[PDB]
Amino acid sequence: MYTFVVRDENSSVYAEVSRLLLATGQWKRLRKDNPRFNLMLGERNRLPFGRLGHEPGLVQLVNYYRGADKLCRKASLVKLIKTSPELSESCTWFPESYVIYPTNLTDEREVFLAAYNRRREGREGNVWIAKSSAGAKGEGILISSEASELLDFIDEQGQVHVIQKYLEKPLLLEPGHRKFDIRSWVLVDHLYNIYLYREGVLRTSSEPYNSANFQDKTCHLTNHCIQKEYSKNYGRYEEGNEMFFEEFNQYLMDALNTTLENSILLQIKHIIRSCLMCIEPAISTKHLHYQSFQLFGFDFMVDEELKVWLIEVNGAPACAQKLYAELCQGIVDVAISSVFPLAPTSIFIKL
Amino acid sequence: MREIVHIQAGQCGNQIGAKFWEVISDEHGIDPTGSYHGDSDLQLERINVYYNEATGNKYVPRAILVDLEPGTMDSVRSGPFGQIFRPDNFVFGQSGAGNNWAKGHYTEGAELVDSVLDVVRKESESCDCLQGFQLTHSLGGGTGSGMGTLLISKIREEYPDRIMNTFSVMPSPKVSDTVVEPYNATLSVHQLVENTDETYCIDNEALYDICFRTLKLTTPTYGDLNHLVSATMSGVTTCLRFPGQLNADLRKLAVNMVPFPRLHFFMPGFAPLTSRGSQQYRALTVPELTQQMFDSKNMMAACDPRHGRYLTVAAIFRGRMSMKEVDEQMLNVQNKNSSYFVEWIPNNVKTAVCDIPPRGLKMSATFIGNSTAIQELFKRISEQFTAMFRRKAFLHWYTGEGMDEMEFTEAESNMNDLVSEYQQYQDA
Amino acid sequence: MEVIELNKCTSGQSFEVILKPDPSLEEIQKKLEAAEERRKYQEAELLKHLAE
Amino acid sequence: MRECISIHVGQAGVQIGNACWELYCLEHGIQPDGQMPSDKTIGGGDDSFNTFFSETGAGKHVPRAVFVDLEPTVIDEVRTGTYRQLFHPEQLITGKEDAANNYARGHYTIGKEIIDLVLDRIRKLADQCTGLQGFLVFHSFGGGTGSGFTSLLMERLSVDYGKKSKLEFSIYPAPQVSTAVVEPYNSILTTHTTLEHSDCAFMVDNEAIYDICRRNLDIERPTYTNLNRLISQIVSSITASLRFDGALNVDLTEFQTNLVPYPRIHFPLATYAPVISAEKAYHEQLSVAEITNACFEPANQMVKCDPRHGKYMACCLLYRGDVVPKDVNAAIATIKTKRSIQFVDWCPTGFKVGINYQPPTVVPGGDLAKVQRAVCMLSNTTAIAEAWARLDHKFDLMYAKRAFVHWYVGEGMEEGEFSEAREDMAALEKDYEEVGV
Ligand SMILES: C=C1C[C@H](C)C[C@@H]2CC=C[C@@H](C/C=C\C(=O)O[C@H]([C@@H](O)/C=C/[C@@H]3CC(C)=CCO3)C[C@@H]3O[C@H]3[C@@H](O)C1)O2
Ligand SMILES: C/C(=C\c1csc(C)n1)[C@@H]1C[C@@H]2O[C@@H]2CCC[C@H](C)[C@H](O)[C@@H](C)C(=O)C(C)(C)[C@@H](O)CC(=O)O1
Ligand SMILES: Nc1nc2c(ncn2[C@@H]2O[C@H](COP(=O)(O)OP(=O)(O)OP(=O)(O)O)[C@@H](O)[C@H]2O)c(=O)[nH]1
Ligand SMILES: Nc1ncnc2c1ncn2[C@@H]1O[C@H](COP(=O)(O)OP(=O)(O)CP(=O)(O)O)[C@@H](O)[C@H]1O
Ligand SMILES: Nc1nc2c(ncn2[C@@H]2O[C@H](COP(=O)(O)OP(=O)(O)O)[C@@H](O)[C@H]2O)c(=O)[nH]1
Ligand SMILES: [Ca+2]
Ligand SMILES: [Ca+2]
Ligand SMILES: [Mg+2]
Ligand SMILES: [Mg+2]
Ligand SMILES: [Mg+2]
Ligand SMILES: [Mg+2]
Repeated sequence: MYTFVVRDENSSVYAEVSRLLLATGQWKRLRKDNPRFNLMLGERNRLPFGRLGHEPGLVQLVNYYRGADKLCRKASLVKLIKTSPELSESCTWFPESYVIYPTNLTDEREVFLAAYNRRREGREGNVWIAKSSAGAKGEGILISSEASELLDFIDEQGQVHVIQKYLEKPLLLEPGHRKFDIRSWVLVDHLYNIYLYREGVLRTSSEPYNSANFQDKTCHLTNHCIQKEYSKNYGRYEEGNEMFFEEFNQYLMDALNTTLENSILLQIKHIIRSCLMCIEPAISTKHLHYQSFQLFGFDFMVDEELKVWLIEVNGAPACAQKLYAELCQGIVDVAISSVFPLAPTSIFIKL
Repeated sequence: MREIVHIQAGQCGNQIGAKFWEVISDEHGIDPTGSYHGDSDLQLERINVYYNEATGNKYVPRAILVDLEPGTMDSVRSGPFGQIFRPDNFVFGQSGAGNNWAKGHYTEGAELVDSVLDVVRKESESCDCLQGFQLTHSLGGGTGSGMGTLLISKIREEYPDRIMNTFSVMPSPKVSDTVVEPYNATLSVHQLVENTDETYCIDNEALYDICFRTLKLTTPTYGDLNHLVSATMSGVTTCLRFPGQLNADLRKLAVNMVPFPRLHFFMPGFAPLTSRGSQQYRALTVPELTQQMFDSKNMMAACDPRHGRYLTVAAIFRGRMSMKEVDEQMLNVQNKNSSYFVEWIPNNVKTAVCDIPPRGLKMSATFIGNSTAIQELFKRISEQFTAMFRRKAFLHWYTGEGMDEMEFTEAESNMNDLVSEYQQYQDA
Repeated sequence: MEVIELNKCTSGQSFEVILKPDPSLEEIQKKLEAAEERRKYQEAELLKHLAE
Repeated sequence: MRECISIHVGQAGVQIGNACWELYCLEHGIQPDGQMPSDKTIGGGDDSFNTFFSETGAGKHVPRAVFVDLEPTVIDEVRTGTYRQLFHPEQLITGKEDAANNYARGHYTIGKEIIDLVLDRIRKLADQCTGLQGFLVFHSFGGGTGSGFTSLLMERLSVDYGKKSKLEFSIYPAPQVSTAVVEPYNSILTTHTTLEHSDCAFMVDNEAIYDICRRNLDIERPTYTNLNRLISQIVSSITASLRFDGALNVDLTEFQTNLVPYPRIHFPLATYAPVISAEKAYHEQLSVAEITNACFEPANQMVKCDPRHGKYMACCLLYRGDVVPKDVNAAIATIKTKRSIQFVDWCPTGFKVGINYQPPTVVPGGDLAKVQRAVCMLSNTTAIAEAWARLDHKFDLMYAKRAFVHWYVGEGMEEGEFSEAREDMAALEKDYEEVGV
């Protein structure tokens, strides 16, 4: 009888995982501060990794990778891409980004201005977007074509921000003339196998894309939280502004004569592999006294030439309501039971 | 050589004490003559903990025998090992104590107590470095109960910095001599709470049930009950008697076992216990020792451990087996039932292994637990106490020796306070 | 990478490689004595209580 | 030549001390009677080995060592052991009754009675020294003598010998081999009281040594004897620079200079390779690159932690056997591309390297196979704070209910010392964090 504890009550995914583990009739939940556990579904912040792997007679497993935050925080991700030889400044799937510390606090202000001026003089599209990790849902974002308003927005705040070239020519779903972003769920187990969940979700805008107004952030921001509030067309084309893969694929076939696998997924798999392989030496628990796994949420943008772009990586992602059952069961099957066995058509794609 | 001085008092104390010396003498290769005959040097390494070497070349138990009448002790002298004890260490009166705590504590006992202390002092002076004392007695009668606690009080005054340890037999109506046993036990428990470091609670109720249920003995005797006690006593004192890393002396055991000074009342357990007769020939697997040892059925305090939580546990395994297997099984028990071990005392279960097994067995396990479920014992006794005390029944036996009602009221308050203290830490 | 301060002898070699750039006696005595006094006082209380 | 005096306190300290001196004798060709044939300067010398052994006109080579324990059974083993002739009675100090796993008993109650005698015996050895360098103190964290008496000794050594350096080898508490529930109390009490007085301390977690013994020596359930022979190798590789001709870590002051910029953060992490079972029929012989790489595998560390998630303040490589600098430099470059190694901004990314040509000596009939080359890495990394965090947390659980506290107060310690000591550790945990960021 395997034991486990729960230290994140606000986790949508793992509560389902918890419920599932009990139903096995071979997993027993313990009080959250009891250290004789096989499995830890730990807290998001300041998880005591240092206290794992020192309980004799217990193989211990946690649901986070110590170090994975380098990929999952905005500033760190940019830094990681610029300074890693295998990703490099010349990386073709990540938007030109710059790290900007507010003046009331190294920094890349003058490097950003240097490229911004090159674009202005060269008649090239010069819209940028500012954001950070402190962006509580829909707020903390400014889209502009003027560097003055961008840098001034960042100074008014107190935390580190990033400036990222805003892709001005997204792929637009018809009917609607509307923006979208793709969410992929990736599970990395204790052996560092990288499993991509079969199902993704397109989180779509319900308002036609309008390049003449970067002020009204409803047709520009795909965040579900924003759509369910400020958009008056929320749910017109698809339920909850969520298009799944069967439909999106059918659409690409009908409208563009291409498949989801060929035009987009290949690039997604390539990016997921590149990111995770890069930090593998930093975070692998292959010879550690405890073992990690983690579920990530990769966010992608597609442009009008069918090129995929990495937006951000999430370390504690939720699922889409209709997909919770399947994915959570998968986490159990491949992440947990692999280490702790209970007594064909995988839902994952092994990258 | 860290010496322990042994005292047995009253009928129950002397009978159980005599059996203990029989069992451990055999284990150490000492015959009724006091002359050694053993194959292994391990036997003689820490013999001086319990035995004196008075002359070439016999070993004499550092044991003092105490009673207010001569019968049981006379019988001890007749017994197989009677000649082994030092004749001067027999200290007896003639009156008896009439199953009366007050007679043992205040009247008859007071007359004889200095005589006992003279012998105790005589033994103690001859100690290169004295650890402390262990007392065997019941709480149900008068001599072991009333005079026993009196001795402990006097001993503490004379040696305030030694460890005081006792094996105390609690009464139960299932094995009962008289109705005043709850009065005597309640008065005694209060003395123990104040003045002992370690008390092993041997419940006659548990001993009986283990005989009735597990051993399939329809009519158990005191002899059957005492065989359980001598087996357990041999097991709990293994660490003191043989070379070892853990709980190797009284103070170290107390430091590991006792997180709060008043809560020092332990439930012992033994394994294996097997009904005759077919099954006895097969040796037991290490997993089997472990599982029986933590079994409530194997507990000798008649409390259900599942009703409370363990503060501390000490286990002992003898003899020839795998430490690797011993560690694995021990870790299994805690890992599978971790709710039953307080989380605020990390790693509260310590395990020892000794090579030499008990006589008649290939291997065995002794359990000593500081559980909060021990409160069930004191509760049971508190109930029986107040049932009579409400109506002041049988009190005249006590008031007649000079005690008054207040002392009874105080004793009952203190034991109810003791029960409350246990409840506190079961909830924490 | 740079090597420096190389020192050789019959027994062996050593070098550097750079990749990039109180209580007084009286106080102690006082503390030990203070602990001893506290021990004495607890025992006196014990014997006092025992005398009762 | 400057002398070093070794002091071994408590069971762990004395038993480990015994293992090291056995090894020191094998390494230097000193016989159990203490005669060293190869030493042509009879009756005296100022060779490098003399820093650890003095000499008698009779030709005997005598460890500059003091063994202290509150109970006499462990030191009696020394007195009566294979190497009994080496030591003399004034070197060995025992008591009648021990500290009972109680820091306060070892520090206050029993320590007060025996401290003056210990200093006197140490003084006798120091009087024998032309240029005393300082002390190496071997002890456990968890025992009452090891924690309590050692802390008192350290305070008084700072007083009688203010200029001198003091190094520590401390056994960190581990339940697989642990003898007491209150070791966390004792560890924190001793760490608080000893922080000011120690210049450099090498922690060895019994958990790590235990697992290495199980994993690489294939011992089902290791004893203290298995544990100590492994520990003594690490100690020997650390002290080899003091006992042999060389230019690195030649004196005790060099340890602090090379491994401890920040005085409070004076606990370097030790990693050792390779550990190979003698019972193994044949083993391939690891290269310089392989053993050096193994220095960055957590499984080879004396304390389990993840240096990938901390920062280095200093790194030091001590090789023994067939090693040349070019192989070392090559290996470091390869490791540097693969492994993750971050230094603090205020320190250079670099390694100080020491090489001794004599391969590691092994005890005959031990569990350790002879190998042609080996390395011990000393690195001052913030990751070792993980060990403090574990200790402090266990301390916190028990202390919140005040479990076991009365045993300490009963010896004369005040409750305030507990919180005072825990506060110090909280500060120490912060110091590592600030440096570690
Ligand atoms: C075999 C088991 C259950 C599992 C398989 C054994 C598991 C592994 C090792 C030891 C046992 C615990 C030991 C004895 C035991 O459980 O006995 C029970 C009964 O006495 C209740 C004991 C509990 C156990 C513990 C650990 C704390 C509280 O008391 C009595 C149990 O019916 C006996 C038997 O079924 C026990 O737990
Ligand atoms: C021999 C025993 C167990 C055993 C040995 S091998 C096996 C599979 N079980 C234990 C011995 C333990 O020391 C305790 C002895 C208790 C004696 C009994 C109370 C009683 O006196 C005795 C006559 C018996 O009841 C049995 C003979 C059945 C006794 O062997 C039961 C028992 O488990 O003793
Ligand atoms: N590695 C190793 N650890 C030991 C050894 N002996 C004891 N220990 C560890 O040290 C701690 C026990 O402290 P000891 O050194 O035995 O106790 P002490 O210092 O003699 O103190 P007292 O017994 O209280 O007088 C436990 O954590 C043991 O695991 C040993 O020989 N080798
Ligand atoms: N460079 C860019 N070009 C075009 N659109 C962009 C963009 N960067 C962000 N966006 C849009 O803005 C939205 C903001 O999402 P972003 O990844 O910036 O923050 P976030 O809400 O996803 C934080 P987290 O995923 O950690 O919870 C995205 O959904 C995307 O549609
Ligand atoms: N287990 C056990 N209990 C006993 C024995 N003799 C008496 N008792 C119990 O001890 C209590 C009687 O006290 P006892 O010791 O005989 O009286 P004392 O001589 O005045 O101390 C009752 O609870 C009896 O059940 C014995 O040999 N074994
Ligand atoms: Ca009379
Ligand atoms: Ca010489
Ligand atoms: Mg998002
Ligand atoms: Mg009687
Ligand atoms: Mg009777
Ligand atoms: Mg000791």
